[PDB]
Amino acid sequence: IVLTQSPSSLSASVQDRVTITCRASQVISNYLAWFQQKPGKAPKLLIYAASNLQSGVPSRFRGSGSGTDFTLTISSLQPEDFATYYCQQYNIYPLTFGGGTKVDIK
Amino acid sequence: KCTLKSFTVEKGIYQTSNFRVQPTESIVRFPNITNLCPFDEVFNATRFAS
Amino acid sequence: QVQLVESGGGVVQPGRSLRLSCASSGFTFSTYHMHWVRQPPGKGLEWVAFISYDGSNYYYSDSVKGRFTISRDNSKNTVYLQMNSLRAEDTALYYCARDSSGWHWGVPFDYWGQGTLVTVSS
Repeated sequence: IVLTQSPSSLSASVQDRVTITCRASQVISNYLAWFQQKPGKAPKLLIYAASNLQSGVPSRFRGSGSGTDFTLTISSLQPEDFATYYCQQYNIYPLTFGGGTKVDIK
Repeated sequence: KCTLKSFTVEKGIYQTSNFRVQPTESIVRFPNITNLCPFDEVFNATRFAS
Repeated sequence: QVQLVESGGGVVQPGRSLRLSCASSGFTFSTYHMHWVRQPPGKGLEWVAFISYDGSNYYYSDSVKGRFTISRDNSKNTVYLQMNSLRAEDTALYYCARDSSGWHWGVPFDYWGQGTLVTVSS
């Protein structure tokens, strides 16, 4: 019911690897989701169940973890993939979302 | 020359060996009819057994 | 093809209720669950209420309780949310979400919606 994402602002140049972490007050047992709201559009879901990429449109956004610690490590970041990243539990029904991490340009 | 086991061959027609065309690819085929089992009606259904 | 276009976006005075119609297209509305997520301006995604496949299951967020009625008419293909009283704080762009998450088949918040710029004014 409480999720906190530690890296509020990260600035990374092209090809930098950026790692983003959000942890939960109680075990969520592999039920977490990460989204990338580009400014001016609605969000898109980037990872579901903490370890599985979704529709497959995202290809390099590997993320991993079980229980309390889940981190989304972007690989060769391209300038286009810069946009706030948000995380929410998907199975406990009083769902909540974290504050968000902005991968801005340097 | 190897078939006659000599370095000298007299004039004539000799059966040196055999020629075989070799398979280009591999095709596996099974029936089109799905004969689908009703796992669909057990795995997902409005209600489940207690 | 797949879409969850939304409508009913307009300025509303506080204490006045506007039904928000979240239409559906290119989906089997009955099996997919629908829920509402709101982003206040300059903030982050927040959550409100959920309607199941049968339309028989409703669960609500603690922040607003009993202040909204979420109903899914499959024949209409439209999930409707109406808030009895709208606080000045709730000036968010309401977002509609499609969640297939209990059927051995699906994952959460798969498509999302363009959104309606709800507004509270005085």
